Amino acid sequence: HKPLWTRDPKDVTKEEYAAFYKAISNDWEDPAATKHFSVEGQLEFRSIMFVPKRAPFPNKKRNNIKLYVRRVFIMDNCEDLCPDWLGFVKGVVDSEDLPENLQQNKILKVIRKNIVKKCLEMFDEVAENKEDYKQFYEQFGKNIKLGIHEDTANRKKLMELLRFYSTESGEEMTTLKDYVTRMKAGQKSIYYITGDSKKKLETSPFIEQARRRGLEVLFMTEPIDEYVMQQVKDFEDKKFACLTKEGVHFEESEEEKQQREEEKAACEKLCKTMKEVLGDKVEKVIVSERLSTSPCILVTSEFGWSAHMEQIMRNQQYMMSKKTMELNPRHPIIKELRRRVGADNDKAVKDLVFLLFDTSLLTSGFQLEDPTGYAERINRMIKLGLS
Amino acid sequence: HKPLWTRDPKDVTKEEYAAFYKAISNDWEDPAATKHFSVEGQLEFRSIMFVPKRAPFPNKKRNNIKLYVRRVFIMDNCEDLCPDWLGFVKGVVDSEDLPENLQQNKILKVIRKNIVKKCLEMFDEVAENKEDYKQFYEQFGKNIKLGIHEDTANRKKLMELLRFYSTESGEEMTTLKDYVTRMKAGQKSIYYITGDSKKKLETSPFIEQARRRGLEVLFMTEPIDEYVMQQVKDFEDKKFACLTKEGVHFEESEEEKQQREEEKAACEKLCKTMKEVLGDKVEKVIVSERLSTSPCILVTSEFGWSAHMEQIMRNQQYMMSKKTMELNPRHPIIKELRRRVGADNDKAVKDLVFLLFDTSLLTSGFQLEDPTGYAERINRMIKLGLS
Amino acid sequence: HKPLWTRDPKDVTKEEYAAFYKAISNDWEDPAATKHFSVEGQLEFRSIMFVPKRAPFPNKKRNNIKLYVRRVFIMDNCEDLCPDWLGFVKGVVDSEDLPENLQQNKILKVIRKNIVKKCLEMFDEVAENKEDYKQFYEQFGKNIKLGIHEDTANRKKLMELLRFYSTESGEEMTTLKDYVTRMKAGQKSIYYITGDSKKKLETSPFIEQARRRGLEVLFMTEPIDEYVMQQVKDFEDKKFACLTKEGVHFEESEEEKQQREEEKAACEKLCKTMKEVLGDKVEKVIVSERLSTSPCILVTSEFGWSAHMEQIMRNQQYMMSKKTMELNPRHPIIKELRRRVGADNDKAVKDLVFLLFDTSLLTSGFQLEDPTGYAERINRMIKLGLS
Amino acid sequence: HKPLWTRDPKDVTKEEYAAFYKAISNDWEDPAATKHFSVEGQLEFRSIMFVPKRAPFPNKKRNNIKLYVRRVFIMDNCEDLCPDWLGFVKGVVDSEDLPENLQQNKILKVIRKNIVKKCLEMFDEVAENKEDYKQFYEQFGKNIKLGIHEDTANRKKLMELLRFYSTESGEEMTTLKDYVTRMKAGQKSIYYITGDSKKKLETSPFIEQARRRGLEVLFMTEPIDEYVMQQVKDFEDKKFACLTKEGVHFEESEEEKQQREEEKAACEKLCKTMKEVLGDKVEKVIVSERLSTSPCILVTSEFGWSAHMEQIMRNQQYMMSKKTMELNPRHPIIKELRRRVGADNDKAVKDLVFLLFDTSLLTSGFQLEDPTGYAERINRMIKLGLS
Amino acid sequence: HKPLWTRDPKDVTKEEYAAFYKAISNDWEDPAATKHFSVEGQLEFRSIMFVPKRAPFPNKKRNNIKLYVRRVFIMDNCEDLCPDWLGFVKGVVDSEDLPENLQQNKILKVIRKNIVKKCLEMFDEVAENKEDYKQFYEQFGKNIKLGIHEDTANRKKLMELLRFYSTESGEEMTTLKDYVTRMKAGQKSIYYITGDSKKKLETSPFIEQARRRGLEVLFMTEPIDEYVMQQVKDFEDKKFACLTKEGVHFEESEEEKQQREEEKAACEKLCKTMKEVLGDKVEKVIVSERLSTSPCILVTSEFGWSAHMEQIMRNQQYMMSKKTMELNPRHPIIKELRRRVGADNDKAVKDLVFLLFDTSLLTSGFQLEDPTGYAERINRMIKLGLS
Repeated sequence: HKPLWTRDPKDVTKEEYAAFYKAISNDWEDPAATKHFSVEGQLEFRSIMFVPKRAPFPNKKRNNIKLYVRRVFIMDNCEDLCPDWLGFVKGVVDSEDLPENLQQNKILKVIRKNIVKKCLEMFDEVAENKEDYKQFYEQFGKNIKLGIHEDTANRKKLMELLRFYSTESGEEMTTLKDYVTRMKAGQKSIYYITGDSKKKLETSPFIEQARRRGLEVLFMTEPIDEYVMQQVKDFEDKKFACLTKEGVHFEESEEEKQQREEEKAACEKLCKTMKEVLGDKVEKVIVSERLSTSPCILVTSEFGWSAHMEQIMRNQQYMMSKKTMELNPRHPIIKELRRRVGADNDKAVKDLVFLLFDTSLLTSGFQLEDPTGYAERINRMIKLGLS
Repeated sequence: HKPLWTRDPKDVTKEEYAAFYKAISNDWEDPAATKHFSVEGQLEFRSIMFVPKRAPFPNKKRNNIKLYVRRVFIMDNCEDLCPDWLGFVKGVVDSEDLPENLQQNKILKVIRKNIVKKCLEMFDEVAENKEDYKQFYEQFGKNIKLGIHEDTANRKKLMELLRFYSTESGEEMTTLKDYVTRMKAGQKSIYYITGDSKKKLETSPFIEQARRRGLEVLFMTEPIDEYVMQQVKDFEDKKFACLTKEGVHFEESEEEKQQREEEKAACEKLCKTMKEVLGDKVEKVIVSERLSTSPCILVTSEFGWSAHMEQIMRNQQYMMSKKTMELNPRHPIIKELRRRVGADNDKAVKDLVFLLFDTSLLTSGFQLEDPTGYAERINRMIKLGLS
Repeated sequence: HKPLWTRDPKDVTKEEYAAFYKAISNDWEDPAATKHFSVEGQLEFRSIMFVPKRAPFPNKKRNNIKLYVRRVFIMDNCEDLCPDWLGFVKGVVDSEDLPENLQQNKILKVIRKNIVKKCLEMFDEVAENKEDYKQFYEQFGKNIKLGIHEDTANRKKLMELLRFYSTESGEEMTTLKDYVTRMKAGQKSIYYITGDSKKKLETSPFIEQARRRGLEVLFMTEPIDEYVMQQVKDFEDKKFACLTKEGVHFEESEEEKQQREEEKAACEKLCKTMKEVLGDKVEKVIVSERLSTSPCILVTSEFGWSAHMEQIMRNQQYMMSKKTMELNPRHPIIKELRRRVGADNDKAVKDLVFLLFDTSLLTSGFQLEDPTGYAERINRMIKLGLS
Repeated sequence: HKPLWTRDPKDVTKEEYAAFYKAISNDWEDPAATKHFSVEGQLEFRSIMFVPKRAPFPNKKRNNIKLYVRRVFIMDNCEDLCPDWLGFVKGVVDSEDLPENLQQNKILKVIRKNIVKKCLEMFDEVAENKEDYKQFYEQFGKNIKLGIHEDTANRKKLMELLRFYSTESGEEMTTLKDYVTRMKAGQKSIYYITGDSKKKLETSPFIEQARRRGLEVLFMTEPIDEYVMQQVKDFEDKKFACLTKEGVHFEESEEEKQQREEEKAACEKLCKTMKEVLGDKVEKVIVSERLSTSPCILVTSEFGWSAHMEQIMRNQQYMMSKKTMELNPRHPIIKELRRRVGADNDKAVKDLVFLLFDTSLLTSGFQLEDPTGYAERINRMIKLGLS
Repeated sequence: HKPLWTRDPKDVTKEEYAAFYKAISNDWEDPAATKHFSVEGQLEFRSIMFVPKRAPFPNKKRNNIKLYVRRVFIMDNCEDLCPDWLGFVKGVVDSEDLPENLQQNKILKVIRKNIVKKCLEMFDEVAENKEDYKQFYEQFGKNIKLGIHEDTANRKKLMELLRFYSTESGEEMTTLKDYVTRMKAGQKSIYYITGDSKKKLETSPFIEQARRRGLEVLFMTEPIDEYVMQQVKDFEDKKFACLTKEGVHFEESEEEKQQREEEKAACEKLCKTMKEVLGDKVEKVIVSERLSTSPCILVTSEFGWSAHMEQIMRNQQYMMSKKTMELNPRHPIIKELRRRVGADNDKAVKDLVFLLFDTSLLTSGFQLEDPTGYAERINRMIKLGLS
């Protein structure tokens, strides 16, 4: 009898792989996936890598990979074998030629490179089955995203393992490749928004005009998505564009251009009034091109933290964005304010402006610092309606 | 030269205590407080305990207390010396008679008892100076509260170390003893509410009628306060009463009783309508006795999780309370709804009810699951006012 | 394939339980007993607990119980799962809802409570078979007794697991329940004595009059029994009474009362002489009611350490009892001394008194500090007999 | 500034040594003794060794000696530096030429050899002051004795560090050298006995005839003395002779020889009777040459465990000795038995024999298995005397 | 089911031994050899020891042997069970009577003694098969040699496990016993040389005259052989003699004696000249008796480091030998120099002497410090030949 990793992978049964996985870990479930491989040439080694069904839980070095040299056990703690983001993989390495400090490092690097390559290969194998991938990605999506934040070397492969709900995907997640395949002729950006939940993101005001124009928007639901989007600027030559931020332009018709410029001018006074009324609470007030059904939204700066990122941070300094209010120039409420300002009906305008602002915090993904102050405006607004 | 703990405490200087504290810990600051004591009689030992200026940060046993027997070092890991909630204290114990398993346990218990006693004594010494206590309590308030949750033996002493802002304390915290001293003649309960911040709690709708009646309310701002209030039912013979919960009654005049009963009946139809309109979203709708200026609030059940507790949990099962809506029968909005229901003006009532409900979530300390749905009602309500 | 603990216990074979026990411990023997259970409701978890056939052997936390959350391994070191006295149990816990510090503690407590409950259930199952219990109790009797010394919550169940030889049990141990069933009509106390061995205890002078009266006496042979008897005052409403101590009275007839009082008075002079002769070596000399065949014994104080406890301590301060000498007023030797004192034949009385004292140390469970001094009296006593 | 060990020892003050001792250990007392030395030639190193005032308290290697190579810290765990019995010494080693496995071992051995040499030198320095040695030896006597049990290389030096009370030393301990100086002309053996305490040993029956003859006897009071006396047969060419064992002869006159032989024959019948009466309880009964004042003793075999050793073992197989009874042929009791046997007055002889036997257990350093059986004989013996 | 070690060894299958070996180690290969034994008498224990197929790889104690007492696991770290040189053996010990410090040490020693005995027995069993031994010895030859360097107690058995190529063994290794069997009538020494490789040693100049005389020479190829030969002076009463050192004499005929003495005198002038020419580079120049075909060699001192040992050390002080040049008095080159010196053709002699010296460094197992200086002499020597 001989170690399992030294056998021909076509001769090992699923049950043998499973029992060996259990022997080398604390898991009592069968592994979700297995990759048994060998590397020949400059370096020679053999290896079995496993993906568990479930994601695993200071002074402790990571011990997911047992190290053997020429079939002799060395240690279970060799961190250099495997990057932190792959820490969930359990396996063995048996190296024929590990041996003074730098020769060893070169060998460890080459081994790491190949382990990553083969793990990526394995995840791509899992992805052939939709249901299996769904379950892998629920457990290890965070890990792939971590890999993107640091393993610039495998960017494309890692990016292709990502999944996201979108405005076009329905009750299933889509891939970035398929998002790109569905892109319209002159579409330059891949649009996304971040937030707490799909339910909330799918009724988001930020995507109103994108929907009408046929621009698919990706929903990014995970705290980590925020950091990934800081490091990653594009994919298959298309830029990411966040629809909760300044700096996002839709592709416009020459006719559309003029329509927007004409609407901008008509709202200049209203914009300036709302700014003056709101003081330091916003950086500015401008005419939106993102809204259809909503009167206004609060948008974050191009380079700073988003609303969603901000509240992840408050819950858990010079990076948090000032807010920009954007107005729907076609919305009835906005139209009425423009006229009441055009004739400034001045008292009521203030109340209305703060009410729109405070409500925009709620819809734009911010918390209200002062809910009873806000309640007071709601109550006054209701009193009006009632009599 | 001899160990510092074996000297007469009246002969040791602050600088000697400080250098010894630094030698036995990783802190490079002077300790905030020092307690050097000895126990005689059944057991004999000597000890120096220190409180640090700042609160300290799986397989590791706690090592805040070095153990010596007859001046000989034994271990730094003897957990039995000191309960977990005192883990922040650094010190030494030198026992003359530690020695087979049970004789040792008895001795360890008696030593623990005395360490707790003397640490409590020390905190009470720190409390003589307001500014020093302010700083101790900011760091170790959590620890005292933890002690209350488990050290039933020292309840009173621990309870007397607590501090809270209240409706009467101003920009300073008060004690429970002083709260009790300020209590009105027939006052039975110690009133409190929990929440995110003092700023928010001081404008809370839950305390409107308590203020008018001269009932002081304590503001409890810390996640842990929630658990303390589960274990602790009273203090100096007065019950705690949470003003965000059902089951709280103010002491009433016979005249006040009748006034409330008469107001209850007049709102029965409105209450039943609002229930029918709201369906499963509330357990019931009733007439409040807590409100003065606000139209309504959402209150939690007597035995279940509070609003504040709930959102600590969502962020971090059969314990989360159903909500009860309470109405201010004297509030203009409520009066108008009563009449519009008394004559049911039926369409608009629904909108108004959900609007009041959703706003109550905001003021009663809950999150909105659906902010764009809520925005839609706000917008419709505004449209009414504008025309 | 799935973890064994997640299967229906009625479907797992003894061999499966055995192999799993071996996989999670260092034992290569089958477990003596197995308890596979689940808890539903507030908390949900599943668990397998094992009792080994043999009792197992500073910086090391106890690792008898592996912890899993939702089938994912967490740690093997979670001490909160299981009290120290159950440290011999090997098992796994798989919790569906372990998750910030206090919510976790509550869950850990509830889990501990249930583990203790189910282990106690298991020991009670083992007890259905006499031979199996005999073997369990030989290994883990010390553990049950430790549990009694600290787990006040499970007093009755733990007390019912105890076994002791008694004056009525023969070559088998009895239970406390059966002792109580055999108690005479007006019997108030459960009588016991402690000592080195059954052989020695069954010929003990302390039980002479108890035997004649039909009062069963329990023999307590283990060092730990001493501590258990300090904490535990009674069982099924009957007090424990130590027959090696002062403070023990048999239930007497009105006729028996008078007989004892009359015998007391007749021995007052002898008692006072023996005291005067013995000086500080005893607290007092009194007439016994415990003796039948022996002339005298040494008895320990009601609240202090017993003879047996004392010698456990010397071998391994203000707790060790002064001795009280009790005399058999009907014994020939005592009768002769009473007359020789009544007429004080004064020289020989001294020798006789110390001889009785030193011999009483031997029979009452004390060591002789001065065996050659004692030999000298024996030799002088022999010389008399020989001529 | 430079490491203290690299300074000239004549230039370092007691206070510098003390502070450095405290820095490298957990002791807060000044060291009792200091040895700062260097080795030159084949190997070069420097070292400071300390003896603490008090004796210090599985996976942990011993860390009493810090290791430096060329002033660079290596480890504190190098066990090879210092034998286990010197584990109480705290110090540093700074080696100029530690560097593949065997060259290092040679160097470690030579270093160990020199450390032992210099520690032995230091203990011999402490011994110049009687009071200081008294205190060292109370703490570390066990260590020197351990060294003798294994460090055959330093036998003489270690043997000269030993101290013992003796029949001639008074309230002070003596040395082996001085014992040898006091030996009589033709004295071949160094006599000793072992036991619980000096008080008991000084009234021991085993030494009665040794006292009269002017043979000094050493009192060995410590459990470890038993093992030392197993390994060590002699000192300065004189054998050790245990006076509690068979195989010990005093030097006799030709006249003394005949006297003993004549007494042997006269007691042959008594000896054989006592054997027959005692059965398996003794190996034999013989005439003693050790007794003067006592009638008899129990002696242990030449090669087996002594009485004292036996009871150390029972408290904590084929090594425990059968007992031999030796009789004082000149003792009145023995004389009377000889005559009563010479005429066998047969009933009473049995009682007397067992009484002498059981009493001999007490004086010869054994426990009584059956104290109430023994009490019964005492009582019967007393009854005789009383009438 | 019961632990494997408690079964009768004749009843356990190879597969059971293999699976148990894998369970207790990190090896996934079957063990190379197994020894399952028990010891009865004074001590009682049972044990299984394994030899792995391959040799295994600071704060870590050695854990090759699991310790059980009465079937209960104690620790895997008990170093006292097994000497460091046997550290490669994996096994279990189950002791019936391990239990205060010294009784335990005695038991541990006796256990160690028996483990070594049985491991030695096992290696001797492996040696029955040539191919199996070849493979064992390639892995663990270093270990046996380490054992010889320290386990003086098992010298003969360990020495018999050694294997070496020799001038007579061919492509196979021989044993020391067989070397001794092949020794000539009056042969006193066992001859050896050390060096880098068999290939190099078999063409060594040091063995030229030994071959002609029929004296077998052992080739010692391993760094450790150097240390073994320092500690071990002989085997089956024959001394080891190193042929690279001074102090080695062949057994000579009376006729051979005279022949050598006559050749010595004739070369005295040449020897003295070469010394004068070479200065401090050699200790002396003498006539060799070891050479046949070579003109000269460099030999090391009797007590110091050899050439091979020296270069092990340089690569990895007062121990490194000065060199002695020995000349072949019958070699043509030496003859010509003798005549050119006899007539001193003085210029060329110097060049020739250094050339012979530098070349001798190469053949005698030393490195050249100055290869371009040496190249210059080679070039000048070539220039002569070419013209």
